[PDB]
Amino acid sequence: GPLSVFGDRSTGETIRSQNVMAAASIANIVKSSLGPVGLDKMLVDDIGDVTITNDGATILKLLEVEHPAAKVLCELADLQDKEVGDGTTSVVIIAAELLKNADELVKQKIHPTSVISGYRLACKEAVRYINENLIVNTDELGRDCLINAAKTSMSSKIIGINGDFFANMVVDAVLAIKYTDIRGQPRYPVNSVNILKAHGRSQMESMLISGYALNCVVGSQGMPKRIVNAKIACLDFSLQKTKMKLGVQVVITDPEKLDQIRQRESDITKERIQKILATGANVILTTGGIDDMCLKYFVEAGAMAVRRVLKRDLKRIAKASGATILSTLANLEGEETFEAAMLGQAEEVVQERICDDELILIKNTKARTSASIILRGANDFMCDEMERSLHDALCVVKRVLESKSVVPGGGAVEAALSIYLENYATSMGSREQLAIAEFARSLLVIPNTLAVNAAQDSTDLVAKLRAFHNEAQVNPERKNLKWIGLDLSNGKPRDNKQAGVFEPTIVKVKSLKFATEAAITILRIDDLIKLHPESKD
Amino acid sequence: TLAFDEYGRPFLIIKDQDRKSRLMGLEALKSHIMAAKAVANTMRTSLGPNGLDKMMVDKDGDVTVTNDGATILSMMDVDHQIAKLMVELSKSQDDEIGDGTTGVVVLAGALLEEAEQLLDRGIHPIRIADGYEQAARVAIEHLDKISDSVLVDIKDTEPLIQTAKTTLGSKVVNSCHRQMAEIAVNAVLTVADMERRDVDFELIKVEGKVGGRLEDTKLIKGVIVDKDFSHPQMPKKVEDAKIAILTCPFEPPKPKTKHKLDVTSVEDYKALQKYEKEKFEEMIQQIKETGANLAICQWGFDDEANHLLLQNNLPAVRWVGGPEIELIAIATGGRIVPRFSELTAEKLGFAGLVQEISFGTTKDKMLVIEQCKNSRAVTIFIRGGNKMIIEEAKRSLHDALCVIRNLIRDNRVVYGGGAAEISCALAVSQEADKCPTLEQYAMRAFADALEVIPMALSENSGMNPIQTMTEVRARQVKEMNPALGIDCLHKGTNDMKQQHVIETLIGKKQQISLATQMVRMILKIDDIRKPGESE
Amino acid sequence: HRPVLVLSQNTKRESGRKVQSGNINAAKTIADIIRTCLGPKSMMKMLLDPMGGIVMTNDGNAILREIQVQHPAAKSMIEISRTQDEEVGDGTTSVIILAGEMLSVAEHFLEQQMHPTVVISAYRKALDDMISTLKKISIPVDISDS
Amino acid sequence: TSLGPKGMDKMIQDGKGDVTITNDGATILKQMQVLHPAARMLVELSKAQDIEAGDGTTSVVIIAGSLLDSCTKLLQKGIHPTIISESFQKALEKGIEILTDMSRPVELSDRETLLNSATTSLNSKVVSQYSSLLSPMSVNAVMKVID
Amino acid sequence: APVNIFKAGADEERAETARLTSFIGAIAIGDLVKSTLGPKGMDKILLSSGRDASLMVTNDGATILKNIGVDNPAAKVLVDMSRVQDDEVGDGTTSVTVLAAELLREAESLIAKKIHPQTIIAGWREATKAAREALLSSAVDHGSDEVKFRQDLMNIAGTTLSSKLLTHHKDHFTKLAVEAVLRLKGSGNLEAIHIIKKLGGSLADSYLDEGFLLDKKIGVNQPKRIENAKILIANTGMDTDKIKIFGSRVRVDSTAKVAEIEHAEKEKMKEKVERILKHGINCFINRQLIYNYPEQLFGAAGVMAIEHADFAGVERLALVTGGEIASTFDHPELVKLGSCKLIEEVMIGEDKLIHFSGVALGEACTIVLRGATQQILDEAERSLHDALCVLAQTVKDSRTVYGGGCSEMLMAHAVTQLANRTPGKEAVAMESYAKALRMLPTIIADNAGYDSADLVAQLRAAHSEGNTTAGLDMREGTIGDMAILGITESFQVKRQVLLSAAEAAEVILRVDNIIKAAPRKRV
Ligand SMILES: Nc1ncnc2c1ncn2[C@@H]1O[C@H](COP(=O)(O)OP(=O)(O)O)[C@@H](O)[C@H]1O
Ligand SMILES: Nc1ncnc2c1ncn2[C@@H]1O[C@H](COP(=O)(O)OP(=O)(O)O)[C@@H](O)[C@H]1O
Ligand SMILES: Nc1ncnc2c1ncn2[C@@H]1O[C@H](COP(=O)(O)OP(=O)(O)O)[C@@H](O)[C@H]1O
Ligand SMILES: Nc1ncnc2c1ncn2[C@@H]1O[C@H](COP(=O)(O)OP(=O)(O)O)[C@@H](O)[C@H]1O
Ligand SMILES: Nc1ncnc2c1ncn2[C@@H]1O[C@H](COP(=O)(O)OP(=O)(O)O)[C@@H](O)[C@H]1O
Ligand SMILES: [Mg+2]
Ligand SMILES: [Mg+2]
Ligand SMILES: [Mg+2]
Repeated sequence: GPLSVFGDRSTGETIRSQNVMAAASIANIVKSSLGPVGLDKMLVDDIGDVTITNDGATILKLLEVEHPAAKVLCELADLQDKEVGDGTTSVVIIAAELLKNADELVKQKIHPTSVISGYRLACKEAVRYINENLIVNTDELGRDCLINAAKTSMSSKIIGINGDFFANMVVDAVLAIKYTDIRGQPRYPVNSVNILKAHGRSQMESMLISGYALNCVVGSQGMPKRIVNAKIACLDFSLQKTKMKLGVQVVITDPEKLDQIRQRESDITKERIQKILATGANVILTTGGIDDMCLKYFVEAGAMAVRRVLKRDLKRIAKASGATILSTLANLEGEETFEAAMLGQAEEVVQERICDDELILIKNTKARTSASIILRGANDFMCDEMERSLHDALCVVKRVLESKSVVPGGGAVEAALSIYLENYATSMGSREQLAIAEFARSLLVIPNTLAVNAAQDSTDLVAKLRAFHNEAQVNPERKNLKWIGLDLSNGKPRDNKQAGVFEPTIVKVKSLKFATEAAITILRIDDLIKLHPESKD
Repeated sequence: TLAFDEYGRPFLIIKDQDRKSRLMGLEALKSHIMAAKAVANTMRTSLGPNGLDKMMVDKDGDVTVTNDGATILSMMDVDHQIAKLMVELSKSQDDEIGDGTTGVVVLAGALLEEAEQLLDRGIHPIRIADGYEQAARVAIEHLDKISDSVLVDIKDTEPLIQTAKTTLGSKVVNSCHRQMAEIAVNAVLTVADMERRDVDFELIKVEGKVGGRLEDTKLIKGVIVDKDFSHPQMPKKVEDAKIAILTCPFEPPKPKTKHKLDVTSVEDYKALQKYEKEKFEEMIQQIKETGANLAICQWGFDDEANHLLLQNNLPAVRWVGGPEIELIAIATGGRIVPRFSELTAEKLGFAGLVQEISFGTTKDKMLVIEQCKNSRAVTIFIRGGNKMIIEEAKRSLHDALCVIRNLIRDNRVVYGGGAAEISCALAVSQEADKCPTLEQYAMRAFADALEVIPMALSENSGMNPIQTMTEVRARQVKEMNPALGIDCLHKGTNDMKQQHVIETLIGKKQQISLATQMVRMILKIDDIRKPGESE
Repeated sequence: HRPVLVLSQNTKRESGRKVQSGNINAAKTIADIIRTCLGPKSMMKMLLDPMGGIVMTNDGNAILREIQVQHPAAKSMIEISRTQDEEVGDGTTSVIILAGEMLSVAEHFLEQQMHPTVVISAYRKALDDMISTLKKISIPVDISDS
Repeated sequence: TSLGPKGMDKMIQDGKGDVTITNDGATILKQMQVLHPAARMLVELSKAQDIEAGDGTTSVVIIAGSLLDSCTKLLQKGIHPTIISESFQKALEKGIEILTDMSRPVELSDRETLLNSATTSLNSKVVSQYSSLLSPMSVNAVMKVID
Repeated sequence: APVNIFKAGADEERAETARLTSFIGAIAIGDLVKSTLGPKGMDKILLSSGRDASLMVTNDGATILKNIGVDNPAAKVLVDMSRVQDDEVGDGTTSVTVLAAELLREAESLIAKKIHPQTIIAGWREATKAAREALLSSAVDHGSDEVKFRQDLMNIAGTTLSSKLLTHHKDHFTKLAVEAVLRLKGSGNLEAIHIIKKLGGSLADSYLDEGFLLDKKIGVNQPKRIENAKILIANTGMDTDKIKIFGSRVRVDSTAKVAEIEHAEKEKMKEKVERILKHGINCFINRQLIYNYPEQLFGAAGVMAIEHADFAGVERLALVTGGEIASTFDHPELVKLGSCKLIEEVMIGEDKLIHFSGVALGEACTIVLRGATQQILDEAERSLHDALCVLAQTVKDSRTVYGGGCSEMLMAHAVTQLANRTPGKEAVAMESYAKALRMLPTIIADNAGYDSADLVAQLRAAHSEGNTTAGLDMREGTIGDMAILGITESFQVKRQVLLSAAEAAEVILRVDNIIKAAPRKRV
């Protein structure tokens, strides 16, 4: 008679109501961590680890989910870090409210393919309207655009101070790693900034190290820990005793030739260490291993040798100091040449005190003048929060300098799109106009969440918010009310042009493209079959 | 999600909702059809004169072989609420008419099978149910076209015997197909009130005793009770019985209240002996002064009163049931007397051969009343080879007693053997085109389901269903439609008027009416709220 | 045995006033443990180790490291005393009492329907004024004197 | 409910934990893992449609699910199943001659004819809103490698 | 109904295992009692698992099937069929069980031949009608010439007792069975022949008493034997009467009046016995118990007193002495007394029984069964009960047929003669009816160890051309004449074997669905 599957089958409006409650179970979590009045959470594990964070990606990655519609919204937050980097609480609330308003349409016996086709006409029109209603590029504002866009990202986190201490350190970090490319591409690789953590003084003592901050120790306590006018030798091979390979064995037939082979394992080893040290090299960085026999040659000659450094840290030092990453001997059948003209340069390599640990600093690197940020917090829970908040702040200034276009934040984009799409649904709307009209109400949840978390008036402040944006579209008298946002500290609509509340363009363009595409896949689960777990057979 | 909210709170609506079962879907209507078709496919093989019986085993281990559709569905342990409505459908046909209890379940399963293909085409289930009411109305009006009977209950019992042979032809009484059919005709006409057209089945006592054969079933005009002569030397044959029916035990009169009679002297104790000695001589003389020679008593006898019956030549039975003596006073024309002082010659019953008959080696000795005088109560004595053939004959002959009762309620007949179902299927197909606006597909599903009952007779008779039904249905359109059906041995031609296959009009009128309304209550349901396990 | 259709299985959810006023009581509980170990009239506190040893001390850092707590906000206060132990020497017991008292007065304003970002923005303005006060009342030290 | 441009997709979550959304009839029946032995032959029917045609997978189950459903009344009329198998072949051999009369001979050089054929198969999937890009890319990926 | 089963703990089957379980369960019943059919068949011993098992050996097919408790649903029809055969005629319960099982065994052969089961029912109804005319036309009546009817009655008892434990006792037990029914001289009540089983002695030591035996010996100080006595029986209360007035007390003022009441109670009990001895009797039988106060009154007057014989003990004494029950003693001129010659007490098996020797109008008998064990006495009682019930109906229906396989070949010949005048649809079912009738002499021939394949073939060749009295001779193992050897059975016994087996095989063959319900307290 029925289906003889050994799992479970649920059809109809059961799964159509379960996917909305699965998406609302995720959105109601992250609704309390949006905007400058948002608050952080606690993520306690079974082993006892506590993670205090408010970013939309760190919470949903550590949180376990079971529903298939819940894994779509959790993987939607992971894509926002790679594509944009701060846009990762706002996408989850929009994509869940896109399913909440579309559930009210399919309960009115409206076909979901008209809602899918109605959402594509509203998503492509939202990108078209936001690209024709921008204020200015990065020429008029200058450095004031980079600082004000950085403070908007920090307002939802622990580094949202009233001053410009953390804002100036981010702009000075991205501007110091300007790496040009072919065909006129000024790239800004923000992954080259080594963000370090140390439980020390307050947040106002966060050092901006112009150069690189290596997270390693010297090793042997007989080397000079401060070298002025240093020459960095970046190399990746273990400075240990000469061990033969698997194909080579030592089969001796004469007992007199025994001790000459035993001394040869250290003579070939020390032959490399004397030709890399006679060329003026004082700092040697190694990703392999330097044993206790080879540490004597640096104490005797007065050189610094750092062992077991990361491979991702050696590439950031050799590119910034002009050093060449050498793995072995080379240069056309040469015995030991080392190409001594390709040594790195540094002004000062100094191991400072980082509150009961050792940290090596390189000052200005003499070639590229890179930057590294050492964070200072109260405990380890604040340092993990300060690292995530700084990494999201580095991604904001990266997209502004690459794509010179900013949009007003604080719900100013979602207020203008809530009224333009209602007029867009009336012109060319015959049967898909109800999906475009619900696309505007789903976008209004971003200024609605700012009024809930601020404990302000909800149905009056957003009603006063769209009152200025309606007069900016139907009354062409140059009212300039396209930048009207929210003042959550006062509870009144303010102008985000003069207040300095700036967000990048692709933090909302890619947010509206990812949330609309995720809402289509969850809208097509009218039939769902769940099989039994095959564990013990 | 279920049992949890989006804010983390537990979401409990009803108690024990984890062990519940709820289906709305599109398979909730599909689960009702597949549960009802398996009941109709079971009862399809037990339809017609070639219908094979079914063996039913009770919970106590008792085995009863039944063929009627009322007792088959009633003795099941089906815990399915859709199939439980098919049990009450066959019970409602037995309580009202009592002949088509098998055919009303195959017809209801046929209407649901034709509605399954109509459900996949997008038709609403109430729209099919509203289309079946407009289609069953045509089958009622077309069934009243050819209907006539000439029963006068004097000498024209020939339409009454042939009507009962159609009901008894499908049972296991075909060896007594002419003998037992005449028993059920004369048993109704002697007890029915023709002035009110009312038949009382309390006057027709159906008793059974193992032994003999099926041909030894006789219609005893009178009563058959278990004779309990307290004296073993009582005469076992009374030629002319003046029956004295009484309801007082042969004892000194005991009151209904607490007495605690006091005895003080020895003159009061000697007065106790003379009080009871004259009381047993008074209760015996008051029967003999009325001229009675037979006594019936509901309660027990005393040992002192037993020998006084033999001295006065007065046979008497002991410990008769409640409604058993109620049948004696009607069969003999006497009156039931409460006391002994109210006995008279006018309250005596008249009977002829009053005797007890021993059956083989048993010690039952039932009463046989041969002669009577204008009795309004008869008793059928069913004999057989085992208790399986007797309890079925009690159920088979009860269906024969009901079809004679339906002829007194309505003297209009039809012709069975599938002849009325093919003729009614042509009436719905002719009115499906007048007009085919909305309910065209619902009326054609009704006419295709009315043809399941005659094609089930062709399947049980070893013929082909679609070959035989196409021949009979085409002959009713090329000429005026006769009583044209089928049979098992086929009796030569297929004319039901010549083969004397006669069924009642109101029997088939309630087969279409009850199956349509039961289909409407199982099509107009879109949810099931059954629980899970028992505990 | 059919599985229950749930989301985020075997985890807890808690928000509202029970977390804001719940982390204050966890901070007040640790500050009452080492409250009798600040002045010169303090007393030792004998502790018992899972290895079988005994730590009899009155220092605020060595007491909190021997306490295994289950509350998440109570685990934050133990890492505060570990930070004060590595930066300075005698900067342990004073921070745990002071952070419990700054959260004691912070619980009063959370009942007055005030947002927690207003109290923190007032705490950061107060923190910048406490550094400037200690630098005015300081005194230079002759390190050459014994 | 997964047939036509107005059809909806199905999501099958297996016992391992790899839940995928599928609309093609061959991919649905291979993930359902039906235990009934007569229903597993309908899974292999949609598999050979994916091999031979590639675009006949959901429709081969609607036909075979209805040809057996039409045999429900045929087996309740005393018709032998060998007689139904002879008559289904006579309806099959006459069915190809009806579809041949509806066919129109086309040429692969006409890009507008090949574009409208690929756009029809994309209307039932999730990429029906992306038929302005995927359907031109499906024709150009074929007509440059076939010679 | 198996597909998408809507039952809780109940199961069913339709046309696949329905006729399979019906044919397995019915043949295994007939193959069980197959070894007990015939004059050379063995017997069974029935035993339980424990808890007063009470082993009861029986050769009769009704007593075997009523105690086994078969769990098969279709096998209970053949169990109930043999129960009616024991209650109606008292013989042929084994013959009706094998015949009803051989019909369904031949019906199982028609499974693979694709014969419709309603055609087999219509073919067997015409076969049973042809078999009724074979027994009716071959029945031998006996009216006058009573010296041939008493010889015919000994052939009935000799045929019934030959298939039981009383094998080499036909010279004695035939006279004990014929003369017991011959002394009834009326209706076959089958309760005046009181069978008393006593241990000790062989079966040849058993005898038919000329008078009547009883228990509950004569009083304490009463005479044990009175010659030429007048027997008066009774069914009245003697002492502690509490006479029929519920709610009557003795409410006096002093204890001296209680002594006057209890003396007045004993005077009315003395006056009741004085009304009994006015008839002029010497023996007294009461169905109720006689206490000490009337027992002294009968002992002082020289009158016997038999207290609490039986409820049916006063009925047999009323038929063996020619009196009446006489529960009220107020008219001595309307009470008929019994007659006897000796009321001496005899000792049978160290138990003193009251022997009513020399009674007049003795329409009651007493069979004193003596055996080696209790198992032999329980078998010989049922063997005599299977012989007295046929002779009680042979005197009511004097028609007799020739048994020993001769009646079955006459019935099988009439079916085969009409099977050739029928079309081929029903002729195959009629040939299977005639083959099952020939199985009944085949079971008898093979139980002795004879060549059953040739003796039934010689019976079929004999009955095909004349020889209406030719049957199976189990003495020498050949074919002989049944009128010469004297092997006859009653007509009503052989009719009920044919008719009840044809009706019971009609019910089981018409079953296509066995829907058994969920039993109670079975897990
Ligand atoms: N000063 C401010 N005034 C008003 N709104 C603000 C201000 N600063 C930030 N916001 C709002 O707070 C929101 C924070 O979003 P966020 O959680 O950072 O997104 P994501 O999770 O993608 O990084 C932004 O959408 C922005 O509109
Ligand atoms: N001689 C016959 N020829 C053809 N059909 C017959 C004959 N006798 C009975 N039938 C058919 O057999 C059917 C038996 O129905 P039945 O099971 O008795 O209904 P119910 O269960 O209501 O009593 C009737 O509908 C009748 O048409
Ligand atoms: N003689 C004293 N008079 C007054 N106060 C004192 C005296 N000695 C110590 N104290 C106070 O006792 C406190 C002890 O702090 P302590 O617990 O040692 O801090 P930490 O835990 O950082 O080492 C100091 O803050 C100091 O002000
Ligand atoms: N634009 C359209 N208008 C109407 N029907 C369409 C359109 N596009 C596709 N269809 C229908 O949708 C159906 C999709 O069938 P499909 O599931 O692709 O079959 P298969 O599983 O064999 O590939 C086709 O039968 C076609 O008739
Ligand atoms: N002397 C004899 N010669 C031939 N056959 C005999 C003789 N005595 C008994 N039989 C056969 O043995 C069979 C015994 O049947 P039985 O078991 O008594 O049937 P049931 O159990 O119904 O009484 C009879 O059918 C009879 O034909
Ligand atoms: Mg009937
Ligand atoms: Mg397709
Ligand atoms: Mg016998």
